[PDB]
Amino acid sequence: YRSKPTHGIGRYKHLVKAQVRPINLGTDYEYGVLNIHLIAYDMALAESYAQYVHNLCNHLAIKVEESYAMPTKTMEVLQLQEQGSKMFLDAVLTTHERVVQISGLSATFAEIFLEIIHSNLPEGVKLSVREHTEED
Amino acid sequence: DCNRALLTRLHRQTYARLYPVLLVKQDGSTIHIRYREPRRMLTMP
Amino acid sequence: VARKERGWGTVWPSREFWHRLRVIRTQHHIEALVEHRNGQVVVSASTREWAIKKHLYSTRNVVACESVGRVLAERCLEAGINFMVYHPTPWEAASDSIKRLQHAMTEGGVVLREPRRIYE
Amino acid sequence: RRAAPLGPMPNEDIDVSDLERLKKYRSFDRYRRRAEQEARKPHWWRTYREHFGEESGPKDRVDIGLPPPKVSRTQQLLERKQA
Amino acid sequence: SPWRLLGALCLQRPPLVTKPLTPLQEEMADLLQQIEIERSLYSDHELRALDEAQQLAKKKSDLAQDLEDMWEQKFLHFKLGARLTEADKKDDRTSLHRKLDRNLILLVREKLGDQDIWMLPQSDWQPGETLRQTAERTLATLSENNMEAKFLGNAPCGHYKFKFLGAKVFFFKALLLTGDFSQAGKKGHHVWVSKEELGDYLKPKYLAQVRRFLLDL
Amino acid sequence: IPIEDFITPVKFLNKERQRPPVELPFEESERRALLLKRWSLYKQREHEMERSAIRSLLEAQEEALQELRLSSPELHAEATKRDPSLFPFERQGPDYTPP
RNA sequence: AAAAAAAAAAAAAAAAAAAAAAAAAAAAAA
Repeated sequence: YRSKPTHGIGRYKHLVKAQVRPINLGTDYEYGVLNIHLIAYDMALAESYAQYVHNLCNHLAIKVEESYAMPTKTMEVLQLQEQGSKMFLDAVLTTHERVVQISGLSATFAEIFLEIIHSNLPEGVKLSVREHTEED
Repeated sequence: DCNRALLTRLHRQTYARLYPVLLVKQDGSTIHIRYREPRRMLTMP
Repeated sequence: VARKERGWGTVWPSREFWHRLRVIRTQHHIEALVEHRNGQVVVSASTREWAIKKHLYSTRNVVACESVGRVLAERCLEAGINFMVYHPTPWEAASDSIKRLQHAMTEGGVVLREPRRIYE
Repeated sequence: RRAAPLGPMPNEDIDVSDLERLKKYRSFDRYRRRAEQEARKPHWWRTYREHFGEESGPKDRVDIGLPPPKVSRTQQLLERKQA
Repeated sequence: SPWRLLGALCLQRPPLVTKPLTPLQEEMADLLQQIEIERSLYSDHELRALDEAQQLAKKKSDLAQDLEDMWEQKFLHFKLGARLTEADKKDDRTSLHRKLDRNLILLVREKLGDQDIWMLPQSDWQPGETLRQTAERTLATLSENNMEAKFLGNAPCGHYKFKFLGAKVFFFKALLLTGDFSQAGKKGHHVWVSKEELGDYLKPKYLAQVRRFLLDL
Repeated sequence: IPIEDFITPVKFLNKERQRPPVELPFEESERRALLLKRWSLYKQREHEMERSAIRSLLEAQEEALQELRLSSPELHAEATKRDPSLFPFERQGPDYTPP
């Protein structure tokens, strides 16, 4: 009640707000909107390392925005048969891809990050650093 | 640290039998693919 | 015949009771209390109390919740109070530690669900 | 006509600038706890406690006791630890 | 207060092939093997194995084995590259092909006019140059090799000062993609060394702290 | 234009009959449980040592960069910026048998 | 000037998060 010392006690909504550019200043240098593509043949492997990434970022205070799985790519591999000369034979594979997006960075946290990233890389796992623009 | 995230099972609720497979791409390198066919090995040309 | 506190009902939990079971579960220790609406805790069973602490193992366990339960139960009949109300949380009420808490109190001889008022 | 807050205003301490970087309680529970913590301090505004007869509030206790049993700290701490 | 400017570089070789497992990681491995193949739903191989194992008996009273044996022999017939290219030589600290499992680093041997220097490779950067430029330049020029190395940042790893004059040694990290080493028998002593050896070979207290920002793995 | 692979395929519907039994003695249960607890302890020490490792690393960063600014201001103008060389950073994980 | 009060209140292990192991050395090493 406006005239009281206590006005605004209940007031909250500034507290919860329920309602892109990299900033490069060359000194405090914020390079944001970064895309980590985790690509591998094994689902369990992919999901595991993805998990590890996401959690790592959660602990490092670096803020993750979007963690999502990109479309799987189905490979058909044709192998030469020696008996029939130009005769082909076949075997099937699948490539899985996960993505973890970080909204903020500084030079020192990149230097630091990449280290733990490729240090802790699993066997049969391939890694990618990119920028936010891609098309699904 | 290579063994960090290497230890897992597939967490989906309903799924096929997954069997360890050795996979040779064209390097001389080998990978472990967990794949439904019991076959010990497969190799790409 | 006394007065309960009817009311609130905007908020939680219902503060209508003479006596309430208040179970506070820390990552370390289970502490189950008996409360009066004056905010004063009447009879309490805590794991940090050397008495139970020294008799059994692994403070956080289901075993320990049951424990603290029976402890508070006998301590209840000692206090003489047979009645206190318990308001679990929906996700808590379903959990085991609290199921068997409630059994420890039931078999203690203590009733939850305070008897109704007289000419309320 | 606006008045001036007397002492602390409850939520003033946390920074509204950059809410994303502030930690949250994602738990109903944590909230409940911190809440009751705030329910147990002496606020400068009319409160439940004030009207509802906390029974004299703070009392300086006239204590006619049997003086406390004297035992040693570190001894019991160790013994317990070993047990 | 004159400052002496010396660039420097931490040269990181990628660990190539994975390490075998801790006994506990192995017990956990087998454990997850069991539990995973436990919740397993059928198999195409196991369907055609068990259904035919049961059906051939009822064509008897009134395949999977083929494939199993074919694959057994086809895997056994095959042979693989060895896991140790270091210890069969067991000698070379100077081979860039030495350690497959761990991360490796370059050291160099120099005896200068007034000094005896065991050198984690160092550079001299002129006041106009950027630390970056001299890092790379001195890298490609010093070792007489064609080196593809992807650096991480424009920011440095770690800094160690020696003040006589006063002077700075600035260490950067270069992540090695593919090196080509020309004149593999050149006299200048380049020691490609693991973490444990980076402990031993290092005299200085400036280089004793590079194993502090190193990746221990 | 999103399509996930998360759904459970139609191939897996009626073949459900293949894996009904699972049974453990108190022994397998006990073994696996011990193994689990121990594994928790282990992983915890692992995350801890990881954290102190990267932390100490970051302290090498602290001492370094602060030393660089205390020495040359031109050097904290140079190296505090992030270079274009980081954009398409790509790295491949290790394999089982070397080429 | 001694676990991330005289024993307590982040962390880790059942589509990605999110929500049923521990503690200065013999008042007088920043």
